[PDB]
Amino acid sequence: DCGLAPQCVVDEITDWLFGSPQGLGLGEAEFGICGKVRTAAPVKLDIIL
Amino acid sequence: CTIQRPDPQDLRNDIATRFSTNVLGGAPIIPESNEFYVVSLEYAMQEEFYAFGEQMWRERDPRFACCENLVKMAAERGVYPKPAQFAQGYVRMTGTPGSALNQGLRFQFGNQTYEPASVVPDQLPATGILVLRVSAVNPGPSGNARVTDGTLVTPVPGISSAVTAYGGNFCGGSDEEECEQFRTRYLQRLQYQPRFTVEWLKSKAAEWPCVTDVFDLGPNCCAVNALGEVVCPNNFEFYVLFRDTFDCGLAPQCVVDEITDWLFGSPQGLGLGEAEFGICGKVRTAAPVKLDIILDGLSCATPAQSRVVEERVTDFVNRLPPSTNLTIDQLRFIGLQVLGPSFNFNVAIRSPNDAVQPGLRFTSCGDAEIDCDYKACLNSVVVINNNVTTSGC
Amino acid sequence: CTIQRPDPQDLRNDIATRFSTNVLGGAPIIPESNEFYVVSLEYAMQEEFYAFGEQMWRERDPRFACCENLVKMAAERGVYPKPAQFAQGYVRMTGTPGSALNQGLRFQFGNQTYEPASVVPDQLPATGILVLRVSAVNPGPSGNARVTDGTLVTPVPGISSAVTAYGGNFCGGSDEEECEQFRTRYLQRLQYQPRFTVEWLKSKAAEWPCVTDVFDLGPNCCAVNALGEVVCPNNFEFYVLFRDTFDCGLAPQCVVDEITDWLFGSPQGLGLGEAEFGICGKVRTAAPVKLDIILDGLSCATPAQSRVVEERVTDFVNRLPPSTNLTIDQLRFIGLQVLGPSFNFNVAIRSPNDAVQPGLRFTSCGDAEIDCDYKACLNSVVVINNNVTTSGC
Amino acid sequence: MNVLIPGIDGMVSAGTLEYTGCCPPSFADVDECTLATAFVGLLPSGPLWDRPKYEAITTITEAGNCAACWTTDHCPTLVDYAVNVGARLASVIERTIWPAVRESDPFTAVTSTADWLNRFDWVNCFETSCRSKELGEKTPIEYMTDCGPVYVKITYPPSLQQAFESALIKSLERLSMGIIKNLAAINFVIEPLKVRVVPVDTTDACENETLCVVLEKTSDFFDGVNANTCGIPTPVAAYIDRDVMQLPSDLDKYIWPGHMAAECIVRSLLSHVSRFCLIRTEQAP
Repeated sequence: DCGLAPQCVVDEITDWLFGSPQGLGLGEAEFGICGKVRTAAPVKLDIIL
Repeated sequence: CTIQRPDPQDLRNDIATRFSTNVLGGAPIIPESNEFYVVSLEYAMQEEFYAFGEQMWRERDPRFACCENLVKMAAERGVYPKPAQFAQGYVRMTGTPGSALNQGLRFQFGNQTYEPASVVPDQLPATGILVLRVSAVNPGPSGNARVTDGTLVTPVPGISSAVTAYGGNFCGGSDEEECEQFRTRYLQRLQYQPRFTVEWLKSKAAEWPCVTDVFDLGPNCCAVNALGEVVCPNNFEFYVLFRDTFDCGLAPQCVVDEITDWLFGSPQGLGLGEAEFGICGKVRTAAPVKLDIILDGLSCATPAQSRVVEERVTDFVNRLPPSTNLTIDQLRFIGLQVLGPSFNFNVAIRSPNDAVQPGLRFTSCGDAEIDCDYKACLNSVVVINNNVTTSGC
Repeated sequence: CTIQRPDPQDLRNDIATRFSTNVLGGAPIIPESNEFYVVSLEYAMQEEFYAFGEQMWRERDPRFACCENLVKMAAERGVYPKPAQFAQGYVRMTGTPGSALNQGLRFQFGNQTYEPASVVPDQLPATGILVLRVSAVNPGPSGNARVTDGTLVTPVPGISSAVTAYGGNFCGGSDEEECEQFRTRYLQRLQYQPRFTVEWLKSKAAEWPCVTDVFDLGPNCCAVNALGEVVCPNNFEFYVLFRDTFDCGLAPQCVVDEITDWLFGSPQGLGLGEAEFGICGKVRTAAPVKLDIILDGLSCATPAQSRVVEERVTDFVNRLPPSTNLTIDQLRFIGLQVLGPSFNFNVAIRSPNDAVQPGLRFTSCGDAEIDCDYKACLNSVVVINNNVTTSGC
Repeated sequence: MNVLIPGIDGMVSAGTLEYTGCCPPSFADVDECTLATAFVGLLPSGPLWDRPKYEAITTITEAGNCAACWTTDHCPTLVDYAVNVGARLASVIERTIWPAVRESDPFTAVTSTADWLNRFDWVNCFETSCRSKELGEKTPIEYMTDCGPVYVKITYPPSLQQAFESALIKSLERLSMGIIKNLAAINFVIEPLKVRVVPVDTTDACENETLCVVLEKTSDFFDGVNANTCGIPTPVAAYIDRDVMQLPSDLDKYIWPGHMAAECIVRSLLSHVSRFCLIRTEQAP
């Protein structure tokens, strides 16, 4: 919904992209490259024209 | 696209039409008259123009460029023809402890002549043995050879005139490049962008003269990753083996310190070597741990099968990464694959003469637990039969 | 190599010396001249000569020879490849007596089609029941089946559509013999064979209908006297497995007793049966011990790996010979060889409902020690998936 | 043991290939007099064309333009028209194909350096009002006022800006090949800007925070660019006296554009490092 994924999916994406533990070059990202993919929670807005 | 050299006859038709319409009021171009020659000349000019255009625009393509138009346009981007390279190896000299050492040493190995590729200490070490990384004087593949005993060309007082090439492997020589092997390694380079990955370090450290395998750290190692007031890794360590050069494939610290000073640069941390700016590291060796493998129950197998299991065990143990337990399950399998699940085959690991070795423990299950900076080296594999059976009857 | 392959340099020196002594009258050769290139070619040609002779020796060696040449070689020594086989059995049909019958009878058993082997009688006998020797229509292992009821395809007036498989089994169905199996069966005939009669008896007992596998006496079935030395069996005994008819392939005693009577004779040792004179022995069977196998940690892998691991462990346990232990290390090796060496994967062998079974003992290490005349039997392979996957959730 | 020089991959060793001999004659060779007389050959032969083709003399006027030499016995024919069209061809080659081939390569561009800078999308760091504060407390080109700093667009002389953009384009094209981020490759990349990065520390500075590195000048002269087809690029000075250019007094005495561009490049390359430190020192020529 809205394209927002639960936290587990983006955690798996981070684990695939950076590795575990991050920064060791055990993933796609280069050595010494740390970070994190995030998600968001929805806020329902109604629009009236 | 849609803009290219016109057809010859098409080009002259266009030029004749333009000359007839803009000059002669529309009159035809009667052959063999002065207007015919003027039109032909012009054409000729236009076609020479288009030809020169196709010539130089070709002289700027790295695929079809000359050869000296390729040495530039590639020496401006930083890609040079690789010259004939010198071979390298390791020697070992002995003498009276404390003798004077020169810098212009030379070693005579058969027909070749070598010189120290590193700095020579001021005096011979107190132990009396000195290992050096030497390199050939003349380039080429002839520097690659297999000779073990060589002589010292310059007699130095108090040092034996008979040196031994460490392992008899002088590796590293090659020949130069041609204008066709430089095309590749040039534009095939253009389609590349190095990235500094763990594969990059693992493939860069394998260049050092005569390194056979590089392994990461072991599962028996803590392995600190943050060398400073930093937030995420800037440290990287590994393990090199010289399998066919040094005993059990382990080199002394004097060798690996040179690789550490070359790869990560010295001072270490400012990217003065091949490694990226701000990445400290170290290339560490290990120490041997002799192990005696007792294969109990092989004699009752076909001699070919016993030979195969021995040649597989001797090779599996030699190639074991440093600081990794030699477990019994990994050995039993080497037997369960060729002998089948209907055969009896127990394996045991023991210390030679049941002596104690630093960094060698035995688990509850019989596996040999090894600490960092220690590597299981094979002493002897033995076949024995104590459980009676009906195989031989 | 098999011929000699002399040192290259020596060969080229000899070629050049011959060319100089004959053509140039004893003078050496100008490098990079017509004669130099002529000498180099000859050399290349003689190198190819050596190679061709070597391979002409190889093409008459049972182990390395093309299949066609292999079959032609083996036909000279009495070994011929095995052709494809059709399944076989008996069908019992019923109906009103006196009805008409034709040769176009075809029966539908399960998914397969079968036809009369012998000549069908003209009329249904007065008893009202006909028993017919019947073979499958398609050759191979598909024709083999274990069925009891079948239908008639082509309907015949006065004959009920329901027919019975007289015996309940359709043996014999086998496929063509490959080239590598034929090679390894031919090469087993020329080589020096100790205890030749044992392999002969096994290869003969393999021809009994529905005998799937033939095994020797397992390891858990040796014997020792009071003094403490192994005793060698004076008879010839082995096991057999009917893997597509009975449960686990274990047959009741009457069948293997008949096989013994057919193979050795009655009384045994007189040459009345298949074996030679003075050859006693006994064909045996086993009792099943039911075992459950539990695979933990398999939900972390991709579905393909899980499916293939379960298939391989089922196959391994089903094909385990009688009188042989089902150790945890073997199942764990089966799982390791698929999942990788750094995967968490634990297997457990249990008894159904934790009940005690005759001839089954669980050693401390976790194995399933199985006594003589018994055989492991896969009750069920269960995988415990506690929702653990690669990314939480 | 083979000397070793620099490359986008580190410190590689170099060599020389053998002179093949082929190599089409390039722009330098094409000459008016040399092909104006060559175009006389396209004419037919006969008693009408033989003597005019023999007496065709060619000379150079003031502005090149290899013309014919109408001595006071000339015989107007078509041969001199052929001289005309040949010299034309030479002129139109040197005016249309020599540029547009000199301009297609970032290492030879002369008059289109601005288009090249727009291709590489080079944006300056010191010229935006919202620069990062780690770029210094007050950059060389920003003067001071109550409302903090204020930047002053600089209008360099045409020749100096030409050479500076040429150097920047060479360096950007080298960097476009994805160097490894050590000090040798970075120095090779920013070499055309005549500057080098040198660390300040000597003892191994792993633990040591603030891995400071200073920039040092390699020369006070940009290698210029030769619009001609044979010669040597005219080197230009790479600095500016502030008082000469009549700039606000708060700026530095001498302003080096290459230093600022190289600072931008090296700060962009080593941004992921969490403890970096470039220190800028005023260098007087």
